[PDB]
Amino acid sequence: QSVLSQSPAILSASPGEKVTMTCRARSSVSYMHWYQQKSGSSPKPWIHATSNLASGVPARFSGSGSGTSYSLTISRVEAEDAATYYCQQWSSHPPTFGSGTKLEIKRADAAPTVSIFPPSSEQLTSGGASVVCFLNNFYPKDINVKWKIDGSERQNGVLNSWTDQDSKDSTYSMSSTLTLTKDEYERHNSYTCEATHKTSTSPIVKSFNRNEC
Amino acid sequence: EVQLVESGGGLVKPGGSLKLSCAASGFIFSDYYMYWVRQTPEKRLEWVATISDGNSYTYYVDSVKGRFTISRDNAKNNLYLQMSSLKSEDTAIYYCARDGPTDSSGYGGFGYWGQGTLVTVSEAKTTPPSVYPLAPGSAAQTNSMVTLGCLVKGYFPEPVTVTWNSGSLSSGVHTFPAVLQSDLYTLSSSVTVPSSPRPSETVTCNVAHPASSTKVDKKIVPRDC
Amino acid sequence: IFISDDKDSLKCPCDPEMVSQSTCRFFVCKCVER
Repeated sequence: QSVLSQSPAILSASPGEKVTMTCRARSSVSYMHWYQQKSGSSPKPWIHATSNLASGVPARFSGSGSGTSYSLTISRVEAEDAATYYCQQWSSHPPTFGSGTKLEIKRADAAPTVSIFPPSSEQLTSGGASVVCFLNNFYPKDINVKWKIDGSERQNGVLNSWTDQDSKDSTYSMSSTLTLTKDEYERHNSYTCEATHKTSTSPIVKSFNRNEC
Repeated sequence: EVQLVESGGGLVKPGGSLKLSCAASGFIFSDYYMYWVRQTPEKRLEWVATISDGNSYTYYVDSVKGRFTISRDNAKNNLYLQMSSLKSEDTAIYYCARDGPTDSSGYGGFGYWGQGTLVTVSEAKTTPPSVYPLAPGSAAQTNSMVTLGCLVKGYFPEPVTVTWNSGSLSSGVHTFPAVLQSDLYTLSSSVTVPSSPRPSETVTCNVAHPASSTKVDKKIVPRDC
Repeated sequence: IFISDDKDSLKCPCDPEMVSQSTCRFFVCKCVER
């Protein structure tokens, strides 16, 4: 029925700028709804009936449109605005949601605090052997990270996780895990993380050796 | 203040069934419609169904009709989604929700949402987590402040709850999103603290996996040899 | 019928808008089923 598409998908702004995000419809509709959402929690109503501010919501926000053209706009974006935003109509049944635009916030480059940890005595205990690197509060989101055993030989069998732009730093942050057998963890001395981020011109590196305290 | 407390989500084999239930308080339950709305794991938002008030006319989304039944017990301020014949694309976060407050309502908008309840539909056997604590090897000593973690590894299905010193520590915690592997999830979580608090004070990561009820506290102890 | 005084008589897919002033109620449906 009244399928909504939202533009763009990912909009990027530095704190200070106005940004506008738009929501088209297959046909007429007399009212649009906007909800703001951030990870871990469920959509919060942001804008009610095309253009009322759901109580709580900063007067830097605004909405309008009509017919098949609607949008939401921020006068001057902040950092606590990094979030996904969604449009929603119920002029015509059923009701539909747009696939939602995601604001990300620009900031000066910041460089990863990287820290590594060896598998744990327990883990070892049980036959698993897992190594982990934390890479924390960087920008921009473009990092990548290489796993090096003994003599820098690369490996796969690895798992990566990122957070969302922190709402206060405007940073990003990321966890990497290597998972091999206990044997194979024992049978090789030295362990290394290689993280290659805009800020250093050569791979940031943490590492340790397997006969250690 | 309004509140809408969803529950009884969880895991279920393809074809099975489940009865989600949402607890409403803070208002006159029977002066409002209720709605179930869900969010697929690709973050797509679908309205699923609407039960009226007074007379109780129920309306469904197509892809779902005569498998789910919405309902209300007005006598217990309570909303239900009976789900039969489950397909895997029904896997999602289910939100019960209702129109807004007076001046900001009556428009087809969803003015208060429950907190979500996770529905998983799959063949895979529900396994509990393994919590290991990540503590430093050699040096990586006084940067003035240090970084520890729990590695929450092994489990199915989502969700879990990692928490540090039982919520006393939130300042400078990063919790990474689960990553699915072969039918099983891992999760990691770091905390930063001033090297005076450690090991001199004590740091514990409290993870809960309600689907097996695990509730474990890993104390992060300095490393022995 | 798209407005009424008995809310229920409205058989609206979403919650009808209440339009009350001083003494004066009326309810109006804003959601249309084609």
